[PDB]
Amino acid sequence: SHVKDILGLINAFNEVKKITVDGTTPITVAHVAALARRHDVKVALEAECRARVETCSSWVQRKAEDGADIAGVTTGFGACSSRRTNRLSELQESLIRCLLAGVFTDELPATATRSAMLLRLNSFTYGCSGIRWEVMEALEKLLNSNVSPKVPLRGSVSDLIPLAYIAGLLIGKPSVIARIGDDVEVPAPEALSRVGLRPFKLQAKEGLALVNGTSFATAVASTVMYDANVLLLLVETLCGMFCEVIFGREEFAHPLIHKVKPHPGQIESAELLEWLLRSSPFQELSREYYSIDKLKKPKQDRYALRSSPQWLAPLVQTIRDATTTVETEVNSANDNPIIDHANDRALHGANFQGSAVGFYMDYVRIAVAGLGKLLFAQFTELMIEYYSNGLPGNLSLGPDLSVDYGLKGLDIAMAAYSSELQYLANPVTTHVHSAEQHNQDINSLALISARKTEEALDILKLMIASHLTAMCQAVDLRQLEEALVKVVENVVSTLADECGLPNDTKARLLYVAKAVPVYTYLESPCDPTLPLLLGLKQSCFDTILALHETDTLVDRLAEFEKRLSDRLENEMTAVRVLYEKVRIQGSKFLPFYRFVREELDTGVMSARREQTPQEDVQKVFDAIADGRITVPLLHCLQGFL
Amino acid sequence: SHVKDILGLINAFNEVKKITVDGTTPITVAHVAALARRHDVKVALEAEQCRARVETCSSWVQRKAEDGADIAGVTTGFGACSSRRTNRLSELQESLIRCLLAGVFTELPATATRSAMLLRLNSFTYGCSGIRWEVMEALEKLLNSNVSPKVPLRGSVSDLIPLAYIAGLLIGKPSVIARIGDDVEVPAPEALSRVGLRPFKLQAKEGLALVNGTSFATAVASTVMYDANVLLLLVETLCGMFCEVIFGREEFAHPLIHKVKPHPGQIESAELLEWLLRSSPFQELSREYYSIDKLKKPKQDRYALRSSPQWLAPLVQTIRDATTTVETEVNSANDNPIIDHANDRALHGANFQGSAVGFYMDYVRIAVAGLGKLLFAQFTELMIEYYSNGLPGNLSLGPDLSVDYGLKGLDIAMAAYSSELQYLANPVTTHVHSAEQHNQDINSLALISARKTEEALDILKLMIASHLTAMCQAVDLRQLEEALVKVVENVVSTLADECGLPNDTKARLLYVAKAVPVYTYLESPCDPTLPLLLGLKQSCFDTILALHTDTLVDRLAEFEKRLSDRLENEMTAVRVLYEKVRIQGSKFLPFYRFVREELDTGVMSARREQTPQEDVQKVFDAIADGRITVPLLHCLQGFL
Amino acid sequence: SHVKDILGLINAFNEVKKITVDGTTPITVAHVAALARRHDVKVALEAEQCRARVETCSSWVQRKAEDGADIAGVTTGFGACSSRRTNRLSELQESLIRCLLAGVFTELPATATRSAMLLRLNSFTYGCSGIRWEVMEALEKLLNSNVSPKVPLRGSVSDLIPLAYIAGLLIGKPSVIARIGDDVEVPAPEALSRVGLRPFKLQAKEGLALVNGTSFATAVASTVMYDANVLLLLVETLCGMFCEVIFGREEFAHPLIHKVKPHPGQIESAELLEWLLRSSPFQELSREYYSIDKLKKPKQDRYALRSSPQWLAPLVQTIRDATTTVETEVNSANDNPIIDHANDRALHGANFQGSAVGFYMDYVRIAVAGLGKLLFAQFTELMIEYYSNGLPGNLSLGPDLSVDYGLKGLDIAMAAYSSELQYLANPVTTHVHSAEQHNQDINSLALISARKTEEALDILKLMIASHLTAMCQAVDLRQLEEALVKVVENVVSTLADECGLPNDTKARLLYVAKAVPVYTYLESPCDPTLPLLLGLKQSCFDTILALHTDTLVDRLAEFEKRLSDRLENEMTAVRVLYEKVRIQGSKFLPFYRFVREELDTGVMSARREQTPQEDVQKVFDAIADGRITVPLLHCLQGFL
Ligand SMILES: *N[C@@H](c1ccccc1)C(F)(F)C(=O)O
Ligand SMILES: *N[C@@H](c1ccccc1)C(F)(F)C(=O)O
Ligand SMILES: *N[C@@H](c1ccccc1)C(F)(F)C(=O)O
Repeated sequence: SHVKDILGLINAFNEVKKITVDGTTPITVAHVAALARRHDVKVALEAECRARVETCSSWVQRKAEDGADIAGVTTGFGACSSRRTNRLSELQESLIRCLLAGVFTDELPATATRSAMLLRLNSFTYGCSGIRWEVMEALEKLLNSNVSPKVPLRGSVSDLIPLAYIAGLLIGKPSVIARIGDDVEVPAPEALSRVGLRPFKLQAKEGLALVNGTSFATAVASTVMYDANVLLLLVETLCGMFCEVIFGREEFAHPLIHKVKPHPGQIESAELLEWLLRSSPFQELSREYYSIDKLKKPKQDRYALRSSPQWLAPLVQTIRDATTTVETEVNSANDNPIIDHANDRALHGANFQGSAVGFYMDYVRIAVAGLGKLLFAQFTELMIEYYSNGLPGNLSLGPDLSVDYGLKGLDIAMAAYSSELQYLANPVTTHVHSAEQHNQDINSLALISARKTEEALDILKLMIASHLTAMCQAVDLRQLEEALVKVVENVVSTLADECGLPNDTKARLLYVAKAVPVYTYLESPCDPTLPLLLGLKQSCFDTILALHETDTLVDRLAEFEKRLSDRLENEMTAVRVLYEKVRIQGSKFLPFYRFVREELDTGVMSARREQTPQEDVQKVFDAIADGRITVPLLHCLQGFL
Repeated sequence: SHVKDILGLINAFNEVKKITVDGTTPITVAHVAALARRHDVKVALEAEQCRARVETCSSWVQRKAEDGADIAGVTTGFGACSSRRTNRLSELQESLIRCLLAGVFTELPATATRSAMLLRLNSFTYGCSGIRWEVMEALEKLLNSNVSPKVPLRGSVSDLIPLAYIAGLLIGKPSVIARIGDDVEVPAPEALSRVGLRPFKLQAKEGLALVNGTSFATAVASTVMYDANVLLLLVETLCGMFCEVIFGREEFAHPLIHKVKPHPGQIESAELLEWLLRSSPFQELSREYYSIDKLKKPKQDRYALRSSPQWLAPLVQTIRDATTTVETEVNSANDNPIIDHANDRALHGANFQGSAVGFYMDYVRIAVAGLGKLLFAQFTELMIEYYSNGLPGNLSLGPDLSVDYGLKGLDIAMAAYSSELQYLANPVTTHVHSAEQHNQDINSLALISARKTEEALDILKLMIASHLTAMCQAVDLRQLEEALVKVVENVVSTLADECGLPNDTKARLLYVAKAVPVYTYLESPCDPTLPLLLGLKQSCFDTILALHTDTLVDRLAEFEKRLSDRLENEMTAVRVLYEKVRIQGSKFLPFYRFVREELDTGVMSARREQTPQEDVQKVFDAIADGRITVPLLHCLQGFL
Repeated sequence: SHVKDILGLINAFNEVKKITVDGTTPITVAHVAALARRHDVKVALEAEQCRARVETCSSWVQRKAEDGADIAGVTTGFGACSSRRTNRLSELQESLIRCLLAGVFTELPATATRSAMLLRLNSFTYGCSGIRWEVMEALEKLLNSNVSPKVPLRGSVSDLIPLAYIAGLLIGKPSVIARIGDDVEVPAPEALSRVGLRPFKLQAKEGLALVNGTSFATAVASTVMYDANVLLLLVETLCGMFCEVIFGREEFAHPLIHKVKPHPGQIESAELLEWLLRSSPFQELSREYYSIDKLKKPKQDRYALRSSPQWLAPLVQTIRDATTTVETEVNSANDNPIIDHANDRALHGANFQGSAVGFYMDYVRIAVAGLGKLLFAQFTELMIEYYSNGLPGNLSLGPDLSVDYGLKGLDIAMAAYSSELQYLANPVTTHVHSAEQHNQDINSLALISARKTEEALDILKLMIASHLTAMCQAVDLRQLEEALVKVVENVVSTLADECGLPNDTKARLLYVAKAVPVYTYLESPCDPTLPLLLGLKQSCFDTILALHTDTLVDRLAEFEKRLSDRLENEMTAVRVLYEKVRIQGSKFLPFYRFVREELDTGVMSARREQTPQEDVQKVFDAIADGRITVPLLHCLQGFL
């Protein structure tokens, strides 16, 4: 299952200490994200591939000096390949001068730049580039010392310009500013000095080897894919939590439905959902709910739940397939020419072309928009009492609703999030311009597309934060609902006894107490115009007709109504105040609820809780953003398969 | 390789005579396309494999419904109205169809409608729907007799409305119009009567079972995917023909380049291209071209060729992966509720949701726009003399270029095609509205997206037809080029002898004859301002300096004189002969022969009265109708 | 107001008999639409006005060209080939047409082609083109004889290729096919023969003059803009009908709201709605409805109604501004070079560039998607009982809702329509490719854009047809609702008397009869679990408490029981009578009368055999063919 694979990715991300870089061991997107996000993670360039790098650089320098005809080595660049030259080093310097052509408006973050440095280093290990081993050592040292050039955001059609800043750092260009850690910014020569390095003088092919790759597009794509995997699993998992709070019917996940429409992501998402819901105490409450006035309640849930495995299917498949493609790029010799020293030739192709990554970034962004739409639809149902099977509008606890609009602010924001996400999911690859003196008449735009997919995932994180916050609110509301109905049942049962009401009467009144949704009268339980009293009055008329001594019965019914308005509200208030100052304990989602409520220190939202929706959602968003959210996720999924 | 898989689809499409429909044998996109496109193809619904499970299921449903089992859309209302119950089993199903006959004629083609009928029939064979066997037999007979309802284009969010027209035909609704073949349209009851059927009276679940599927989206997606596979292979293949006519360097396809960046589609497209170009006689002309004035010509080709395997990789993978997804949908019980009669349950889910198809239709449309951009970039290079390595601008033969703008009209149209294609490739699935009393708060829009991808492929067909036409033109221009240079060399060599020029002078003049691109002076070979005489004059001045006289000057003046007597006539003669060879040893011979001989065309010029339209129409028609697969399969004979 | 301007356009469309083409009188979008759609409308080319300047100009060009003047595309090659000079004046023009007959049939409708012919003729009247007057006479004759070439859909980046087919017809190219009326297709030479014309022999500049224009993009844009104006006014107007049936509060249109946020389209749409709603019998019912249980009902309407003027503002302004721009293009010399014969120069520019039209087609398509979203929002509200203030879900009459899903099918199609419309409204102009040997490195794509906006308007027409059909259903439901509540009140009143209930009891019971929405219990009025009996039970218990006996209880039990004697029977009788009033005093009467009486429809239900398709088709056809303007103009009589 993809679920196992994604669990493996999260474990790899957490557990890795050293990234082995050797030209044979694959680097995964979890490795890239770990390097970028955990500075205790170190690169270990393992020589055992040094010999082949050396053979390659020796071949290049010798052949170039002998006058071999090799594009971008003894010839001009791009559309200028007709021009030949024996000025081997000057050719390489002229390239970097030409490409230091970005403008600061905004910049690629250090996370992306360090990731790109890793990916360039990795490419060099295959022994096809002709770069000196010493330059590779320097990259390893820069990576492990938290040094990176400041790189302008735009200019790549995929990654000459941004890679030129890494080259600029290595050759000690004074105009190139380098970061060391979070605040220090110094010119390149002093950055090199601070970490015990000296500037390189570029030899044959070395300028081109440094800039002629897909490292920035693929770096961003790697963290994008790591995040898309984690957030996909989170969304699939939270569909079960939605089913719990909305009073869904877990049958939507039945294996036979999916066996007969066997898209792999459809089968796998449902398999997870069936397992999450199998022993659910909330599904027990759901069954009890639909057995009361069965024929007045929907037979099936709305699509945002019942259709979730069908919806998720292409999203799972897209994200998993795109992960394979990005990792193939990470572990490639993206460079040109490709030096085949074993056969004494330089091969002229286009491995710098980032089209595999670019197209898949467009697809993943559409899939991400699909995930956001699922979240938006679920959230919408949860906010509307007509669709939420007993929950109050806006998940407002009240009881005074005139001064408690609940999660209405979050609801409005969810629409804004989904709307921007759908806009972002238009493709970038459809916008190919004929570029660079018409030499680059197809080009991938892969870094641009990866950047837009990253922006989409940022919005998805916000939507997940909100949805999880709303579902924790709904857990509290469902627990309080159960406690409140029992209080109402007990008060009605005991007052029927006290007032000496007949059994026909007692049975009718208890039915009303069980059947009427408590959140419809919580605001003023003894209001004669609200559903509890309306139900009770209807039943009182019916019992009088059924039993038709009349005057003594009426006497006792009037007394019942009097004592109800003296005690009911007080008992309902007490249980609520107690709750503010259980089913979730038996649920697979207990780790999420516990994390949000206890670990992040939050509570049921109301006019009495002084923290803002911002303050609460911020805590959840921060935990999604920094990866702490994977702890409850892995706890929740323990034992699955 | 995907190449063998696609060849397999093509052979299946052409070879199938009967489509077996039995609940276990898979239907591929080739089977769907063959049914749609070849009326000789018949459906064979196999009773022995599946009648028993179908009958068990319908009996179960009718018995449970009559006993008051609570089953959504069977004893309850539809969609947002599932909370209402009823024992009016038939009337409930009638009311559904009445409600859904809601399209407007401002239609879906018969190909798509018959494909959808096939797909609905297939869904029923899994024994989860509750429909009667007799209705399935009626669908088979309608399919085999070329009877299908006229269906409105729009209304589906994925396929209640369009499927209701098939239901409408089955129950003999007078407002539903049915085609019988190409020439007859009659009301539904008359159609049933003409093929010996009577209208069905809907039983429990049967109206819902007929409409609650993904049949139209998946029907369109199936022919879309068949076409996308064929056109993909054609585009990949034609990258090799482009290399041949543009004077490319075949090294771009070297397997080591792709071994070190091993996207499967990159490896596999390069593998095909290496094989197509191996020992090519055109690649031999290319080598010679780059050996002449070597240091003044590009070391590498432009991206439209050199970067082609890298570009193709995601496009190959998208199209092959979408094919798998669409075929899983074709072979699924797309219906709800799903009847597990063996365990006495009606299972409530959403197999009517066409999301797997819809999302993949969005992706394929992006991939098709990628294929179009590749074609546009190659065609652009081919039209511009600065980028075509000796070819004339617009592939104009002339010789009089003032009255021959060649393929400039096709070039303009290629920009228009690519532009519209890029626009079409925006996603449909990003436009989900919360629909049907907010019950359908996610919905796939799969049929809309499939229709847009279908529109995109129509345009790609146009682009391939033009590109292939242009490359046949370029084949003729390269062959004429080789013949012309030999004539110029012969005339120069024999006039050098005749005029008694030194061996030094003879050699210099022959180099110019070899080096100057003939298309730069074909218009007026002896014009002193054009590159032939310009090179000759330069060489004549140098030779006077190297030998320094009065008689040498006399002889060189006699050479120039005699050149203007002889050269143009001999060049005209060889061109005229050509209009009234390397391609014979090229793997692309079957394409050139198909376009020139079988479709009856010729090198384009002011002397050929057929318009670019007339020539491209023939090629486009052969792409549209499948004839193009013959030269394609011939071309690839022996590959792997 | 833009309202008066649109009424002006409609009147012109209907009343024009002859289009005057004279080089000074403007042609509007109503004129283009009328020529395209009304064949009795004839072109009148006026010689006295512009023949002299035409003849002066064609004489200047022929003389200058024959004398060797250097003029692009006249004595030089075309586009990227302008450096090539020639004295082959006629053959240069022939070579252009040959090169541009490059479209493929996979076609533009005759309406668009004939509109394009009108527009090319118009451009020629400015006397800047050099075309012969006789060619202009031939276009007038072809137009008036209903002869037009068959033109391929694609190939223009804006309109050389499609215009080449008009040129092909005029010069009698055999490969060009011509329509004569609805039924006849012949080769171009026979078409000319039948109208007494002979093939033209192109003189200097004339091939270019025929093709170097924006005629097709602008022809499509003209009918698009005419339709956008009519449909805009229809949507605005129908917002008032929506208010009436939804029980809106007309105060949203109050002039002060819009004076303080004075976007011209906001003020003018609100001004119309204020006037439409001012003496409304439905707004009277609305106010009565909100006076009953006032504090339990919304203070404000939802945005689809209350925010309509603010929403409409940019859409009105976009559509009106685009009309101006399109008309400027219709009335322009879109040609190149521009001959200034009076100053003896040929001016080299780019008036063939259709960028003004292209960009505005993108904007209008965005505005059309805005209008579609407004209709979708209103339709959605109307289908959902929680949002419709007493109307039944799906506007189902029932009474048995288990077999009446009302307009659910139409609701689903409205989501499908809006979804596709939002997708279409992505821009085309963002997809400029560098075209035609990189000569056309900016190009407008105006025809492609115009075509997409036309497709969006087709969808908007379907949405308006559905929305108007739904609102007529709602009118019937509101009128029936008022009649039904009166029946319930009378039954309750008389039974309360007959059972000898106290006056206080009678008054409480009557309040329930008035306050409970009748559509919540119409299905089974005496059902003890539905809201009528629930309210009566509560009231009966409260009476017992208030007066706290055995005779009171006996009489209350009799009241309840006798309710099932008469109530359902009288409610059935009044409904059945209705099936076989407020709208008579409403400004929307003409629409209701048009849909019900003129189109022959009725309140939708399980008893009415017509399908939703059959009903919506009639409304759609009337929108499409312009009949809908009759009730629109009647509705608006007396406005300002
Ligand atoms: N990627 C190409 C390039 C183009 C412009 C400037 C620098 C480099 C390349 F020419 F170097 C190549 O390897 O194809
Ligand atoms: N697909 C659903 C439907 C909705 C509206 C009209 C007809 C059918 C369904 F309700 F039938 C379902 O199976 O969920
Ligand atoms: N619009 C130009 C053109 C380009 C290619 C073929 C025909 C015409 C033009 F060159 F004619 C011009 O007027 O700029």
